[PDB]
Amino acid sequence: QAGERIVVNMGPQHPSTHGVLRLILEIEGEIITEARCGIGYLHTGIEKNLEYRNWTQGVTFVTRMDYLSPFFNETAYCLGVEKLLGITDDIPERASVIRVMLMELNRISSHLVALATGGMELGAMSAMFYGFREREEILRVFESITGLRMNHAYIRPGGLAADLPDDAITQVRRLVEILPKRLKDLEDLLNENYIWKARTVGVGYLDLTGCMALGITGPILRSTGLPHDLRKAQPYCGYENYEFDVITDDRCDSYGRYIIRVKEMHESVKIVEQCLARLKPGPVMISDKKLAWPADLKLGPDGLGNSPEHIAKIMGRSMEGLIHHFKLVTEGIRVPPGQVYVAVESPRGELGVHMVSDGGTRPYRVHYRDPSFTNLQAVAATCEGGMVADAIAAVASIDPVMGGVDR
Amino acid sequence: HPTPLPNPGVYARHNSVDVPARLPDGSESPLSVSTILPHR
Amino acid sequence: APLRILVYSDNPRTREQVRLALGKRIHPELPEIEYVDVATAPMAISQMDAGGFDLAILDGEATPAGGMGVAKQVKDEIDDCPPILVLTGRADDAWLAKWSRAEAAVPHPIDPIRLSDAVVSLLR
Amino acid sequence: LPSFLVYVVSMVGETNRAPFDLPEAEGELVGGFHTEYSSLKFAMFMLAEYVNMTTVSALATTMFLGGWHAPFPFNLIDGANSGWWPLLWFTAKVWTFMFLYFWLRATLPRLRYDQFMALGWKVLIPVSLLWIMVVAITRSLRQHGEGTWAAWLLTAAVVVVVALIWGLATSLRRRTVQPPPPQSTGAYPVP
Amino acid sequence: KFLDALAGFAVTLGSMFKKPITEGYPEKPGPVAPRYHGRHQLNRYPDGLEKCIGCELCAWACPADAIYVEGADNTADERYSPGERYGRVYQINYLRCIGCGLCIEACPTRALTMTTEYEMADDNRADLIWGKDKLLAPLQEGMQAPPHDMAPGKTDDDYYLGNVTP
Amino acid sequence: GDEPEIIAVRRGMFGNRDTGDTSGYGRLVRPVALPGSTPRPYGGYFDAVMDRLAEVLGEERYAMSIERVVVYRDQLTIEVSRVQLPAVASVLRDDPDLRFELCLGVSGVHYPEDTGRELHAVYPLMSITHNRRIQLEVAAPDADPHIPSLYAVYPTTDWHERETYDFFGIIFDGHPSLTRIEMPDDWEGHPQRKDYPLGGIPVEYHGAQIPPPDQRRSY
Amino acid sequence: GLEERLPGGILLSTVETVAGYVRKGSLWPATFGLACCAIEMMSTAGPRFDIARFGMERFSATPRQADLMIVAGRVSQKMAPVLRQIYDQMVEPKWVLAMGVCASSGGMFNNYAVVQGVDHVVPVDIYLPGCPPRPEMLLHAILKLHDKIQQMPLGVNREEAIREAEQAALAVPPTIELKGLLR
Ligand SMILES: CC(C)=CCC/C(C)=C/CC/C(C)=C/CC/C(C)=C/CC/C(C)=C\CC/C(C)=C/CC/C(C)=C/CC/C(C)=C\CC/C(C)=C/CC1=C(C)C(=O)c2ccccc2C1=O
Ligand code: SF4
Ligand code: SF4
Ligand code: SF4
Repeated sequence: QAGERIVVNMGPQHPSTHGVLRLILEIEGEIITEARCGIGYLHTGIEKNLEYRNWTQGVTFVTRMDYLSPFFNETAYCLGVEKLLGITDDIPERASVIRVMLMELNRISSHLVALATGGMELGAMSAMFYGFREREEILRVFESITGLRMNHAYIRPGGLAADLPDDAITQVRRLVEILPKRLKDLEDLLNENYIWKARTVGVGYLDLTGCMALGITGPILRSTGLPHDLRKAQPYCGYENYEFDVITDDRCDSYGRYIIRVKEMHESVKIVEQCLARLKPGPVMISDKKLAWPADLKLGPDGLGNSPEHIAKIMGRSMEGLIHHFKLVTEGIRVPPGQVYVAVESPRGELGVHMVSDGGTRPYRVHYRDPSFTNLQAVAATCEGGMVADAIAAVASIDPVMGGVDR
Repeated sequence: HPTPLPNPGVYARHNSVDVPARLPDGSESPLSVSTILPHR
Repeated sequence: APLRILVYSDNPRTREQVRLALGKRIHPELPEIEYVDVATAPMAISQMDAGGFDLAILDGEATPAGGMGVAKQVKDEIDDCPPILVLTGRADDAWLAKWSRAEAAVPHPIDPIRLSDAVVSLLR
Repeated sequence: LPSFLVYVVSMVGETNRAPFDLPEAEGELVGGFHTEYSSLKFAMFMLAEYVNMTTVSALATTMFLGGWHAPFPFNLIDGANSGWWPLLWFTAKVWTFMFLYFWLRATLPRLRYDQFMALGWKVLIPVSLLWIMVVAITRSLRQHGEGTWAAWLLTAAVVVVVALIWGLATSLRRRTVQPPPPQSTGAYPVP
Repeated sequence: KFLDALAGFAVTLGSMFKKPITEGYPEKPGPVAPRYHGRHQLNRYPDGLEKCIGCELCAWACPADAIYVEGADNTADERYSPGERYGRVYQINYLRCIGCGLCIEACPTRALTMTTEYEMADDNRADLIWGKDKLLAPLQEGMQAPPHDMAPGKTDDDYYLGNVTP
Repeated sequence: GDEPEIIAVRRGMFGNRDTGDTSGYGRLVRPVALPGSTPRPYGGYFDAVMDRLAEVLGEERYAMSIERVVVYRDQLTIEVSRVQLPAVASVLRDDPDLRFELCLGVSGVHYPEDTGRELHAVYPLMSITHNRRIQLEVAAPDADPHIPSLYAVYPTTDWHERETYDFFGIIFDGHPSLTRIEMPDDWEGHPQRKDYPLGGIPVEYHGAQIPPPDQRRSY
Repeated sequence: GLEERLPGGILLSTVETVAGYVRKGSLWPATFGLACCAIEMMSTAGPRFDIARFGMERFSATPRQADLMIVAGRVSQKMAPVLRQIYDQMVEPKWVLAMGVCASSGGMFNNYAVVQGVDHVVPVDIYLPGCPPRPEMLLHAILKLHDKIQQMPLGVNREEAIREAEQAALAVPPTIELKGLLR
């Protein structure tokens, strides 16, 4: 009875809990008996704060929600906006290809962070540094393309905030060349490592029925063997034209999820190769000037700014151009009223976005069904009955990014 | 079953695990506080 | 004896506003009020450590260290700590004011009569 | 060699160093035992751990690596084992063990302490005990002139051990697989 | 061979003979991307006139309300930019700025740009509210003081078309 | 009724929320209507879904349960009637022809200007076997924000239903414990409601401050 | 501590200099990431940079050992009590680095849910812009904190410095009153 069970907080401030996740564990000595989950220590009001900003501005908010998967959040938001506008069929091919390339490089980055944080949680200290060497390789490309390392606002309703810098394609080709090797270097630390496998094989087991019941998606679901990926079922942003394998496992446990992530990195590298293969020059923004983001950023001796050609156009020549720049920048497009639920295959699962427009220039509602929030329903299933050290491995395997959980 | 049992409540001045959570009507949820704890 | 009130804020105007709401003698049925003004958390803490204060008013919006944090600190660190009143810069900050354990909380902008009544309630 | 391996593993354990840094296990218990300690008291815990590292590595050198005798490349050099040079060789060997420690930290996760204890009692203890028996018999035979009989035994014994340990590793356990059944929650169809 | 499980060792040993990759900041800072969203900068035309016309479009677009702009009239006795308006007050609260870059895309004169300079931190909440005089780009060679008449014969249109010189 | 739901009624041109900055432009009256019920031949599998649903439910039960069917941007919304939600959800999950195993969550959305239908809970459901997806929508009044919880049918909803309550006050009756999940238990109000103020503070500047976005003008 | 009770002569000065040197060179952070900025903090510890270079490799997991708090994220309302508890549970001397716009002033999320600056709950030593601040900016802020630590008084000098800082602070007009060319 009581007297032999302690109640402890894995607490917000704990190396394995990402600082803002609270696992309340009832432990019989050191076996997890019950695992209550406390959330909202990172709640930020984004879903409400959005409502007081225009479209194409809420992007800056949504990329902050699931900060490891910024491009996925932004793509979900902008796809929702386009679906509401009915512009999904008019987006340029190049914007879609860049979107796939960036989402997949982001998948590599997010899985690298997941593996790094898990490995350091399970004592694999060098996992952090090797995963972050690989991640920095990708973050340099992100910095070049967008000018930011995280929380990019690069993907915008109807296209992108700008086109790739001339050197970007070569940077991504270099990524496609080296990521296999650096990822192999990381894998040498963990993949077959006896202590790593012992630490995650059979740990955090969750049945396919459990995944369905809790609504789990992403690597956790696919570790049950089910090849469910929103990129193949319910394609979006042109994944229909990319050849890639839905990664799945049969272990149904932490190690299965880890291997799924490691292989999803390779599948992302393959999709990135395909993206570079089918990346033809063209516009990155819808040609309908009534909605297109009017700014044309270009570098100069005085830093990144509007391209002087655009300044000349809107300040010396084009009155309609000036009005469109002014209104699309300040008020922003106004979306037709209506609702739409659009989902993407975030690295952590089915990242859904419920978007409601009241005909205005500000969103009426933007609710993120972040996969991490639902995955954290699995802490009870994957921790209860196991060892606390095994509960750490399970929680790491879920790869919860608390920004998306609390939004 | 209660997917992951409900967390103990968080209040100003009280966030410990022994704190029971508040149901919409204002009552204290028995499930939020573990079975072994002596209420609060 | 005169009552000493520690008014903490790095905004001089908030300190002047607090000193205006509370005259030299609030509620003439009460003793005279002495004001020691502090604009830094370390000084506020040291003055509290000196003790002998009947009330401390901590601007919840103090820039380098908020009055709510100082309130929680002073209640955790000074035995027989005097009652704390907090000025909150936001209505939603009330919850934190509850967490700061200050006996009362007065939202900005300082309402003179509300602040005087709160103080009289604390100093009575 | 078997005794050396068992001792080194039990050593890395004794000092609480990775992959057996279990009492701390910053990834699980925040700071483990030295949570709630700060300043020179925590510093003393860590200094004690590092001095234990030094002591056990010095013992390893003393009783498996000739202690302070110069390594082979300087074994033939005159006076390499005299004067103060033995101090240099001892420190060199101790620091090779220190390097082994650091290398272990940088390339292994940490076991769960139950897994480590199962290692100790299912691998280390049986192996050390059977090695003690084998070595005793080997020395007795060599002292009784049996000669080859010992070599046939020694080499065979480890050959057997290297098998049965792998038996407890892959060939008989810890390399199996299973399935499971679904519940009433309308689960999907696994392709 | 059981060797694969030990591959990690081969990794770590190997890396301790390849050179470290750390950027040598601050003695040898790393190369930030040319497109990086560094500190906003207020620029000038070659004759020195401030590009900013105080339209507040940059501040309009800022999701964080991190820009405060007050416009004021250019006049012959005191002219800061070509045209009728200029940004008399221009503050950026860098403890609210999220570096998004929407301001830049908003600006219609390219007065606002983003440099690659990024070093910024202060002990005061108020020291990170950077004013116009902290942001204005350095008065390059050939430029004159901001308070002066337009280049002779030139007019605001001549400025926006890029048809100006020292 | 087949008339659409008006969540807001814009007055005047240019999206002015009040009198307006230019005279003579405020006389327009533009109701903000969400899409009305789709006529009948719902695109793609939608008919195949709904027909099947109409088969598994009776004509009377189907008519009493499904208030509206709205296809918009190739997305099917079933505006289900309150009270009947658990039955419809059970039919969807269990029926082999529907078999929507995966409920992806619950999202509250507040329409203060929609009389008697202020709070809408949206349930995205997906059928992996059939590779389909739809969205149930249950409308509840503000004065009676009670909705039947789907916990027995979709355990995944437990946290979502909690967050939605915390953020909107939608009381999912029958939920094991509707405790606030995101906000503190002692928190007052439901932030995602429009009636709840944004609760921001002015941004400071040398000699000035910018009030939060909810105070300043908008269109 | 006795080290601060030394006479205000050369002994106390040299002790202050050495203690400031040591505390700036061994400024162990607490393992207390919150959000985006936590990821950038890990990236700073990552090999492309090396926070360990500055004697800061040991992200202390226990608050007791941690001498520095990189808030590095957005402090929600529900987190302010926990963040304050962690701060109070570090042992002095301790400094706090408000990494990012969220930590320093609330950043873009000017909302009910966010505290609008950890300054509300804990004293802030240094404010760091960025969203997230890139690792080079974090290292810059940490070096500025090193400079602040080295020039740190002790004992009677500490009291004199507190008095001087208090007197100076009482005079600065508030930011809202620094109306410049603002009409
Ligand atoms: C003329 C002439 C030649 C004169 C010589 C006189 C002289 C110099 C004397 C030598 C003999 C001495 C020193 C006598 C003086 C008296 C004496 C011994 C006083 C001791 C006082 C005392 C108890 C403490 C004060 C400091 C001190 C000098 C103590 C002994 C030395 C040491 C190193 C002790 C504690 C420090 C220690 C071992 C650990 C600190 C804690 C940690 C965690 C260390 C650093 C660290 C570790 C270890 C990680 O594991 C790690 C892993 C991953 C990333 C980062 C880290 C990390 O940062
Ligand atoms: S910086 Fe550009 S957008 Fe901002 S006020 Fe000046 S001209 Fe207008
Ligand atoms: S970078 Fe973004 S947040 Fe910062 S001032 Fe420019 S627009 Fe505003
Ligand atoms: S300041 Fe920006 S980058 Fe840092 S945690 Fe907040 S949103 Fe993320």
